[PDB]
Amino acid sequence: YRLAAGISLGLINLGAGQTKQNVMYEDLTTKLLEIVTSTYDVENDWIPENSQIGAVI
Amino acid sequence: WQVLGECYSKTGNKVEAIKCYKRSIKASQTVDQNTSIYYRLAQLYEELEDLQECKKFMMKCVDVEELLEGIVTDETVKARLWLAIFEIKAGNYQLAYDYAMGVSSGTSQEIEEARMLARECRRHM
Repeated sequence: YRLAAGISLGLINLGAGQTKQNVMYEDLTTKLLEIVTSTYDVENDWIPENSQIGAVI
Repeated sequence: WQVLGECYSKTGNKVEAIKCYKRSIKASQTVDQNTSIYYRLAQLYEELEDLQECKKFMMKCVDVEELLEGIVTDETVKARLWLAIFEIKAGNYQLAYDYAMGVSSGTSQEIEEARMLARECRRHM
């Protein structure tokens, strides 16, 4: 489902990243990067590694 | 006269429908009644493949809203949304920004269309 969600979000906002709306796009960009780059010593329940693929896609 | 154009519009006699509505515009006693005529008349030019011509009637319909101390009517809501869309293609983001905010008191789908456009023009402003 999280992979399905990630491709879903990416497709809806396809071609919305060529910005030099940017504030919310930048906020969504940094939020996704937080998901993909976060390192957790203790596994959190509601942010597992299963969402990593969806965030990348 | 308004009815005749609709019949002409529905029968693919668009060249005739332009003059029909133009006759209707003179017969109207009050300008406010022309708001509906202006929008649909502008559409008839759009299908006649000349976007420049329809801008002049498009100016008038929105300007009626200002002349009526902000009537904020439905057929100007679709006018302002289309005008802002074309202005983005024209590259004039500042001239398109005020159009989106002025139409921010319409329907549920109308306000979101202008709000997103307002963010689009404010990005390049």
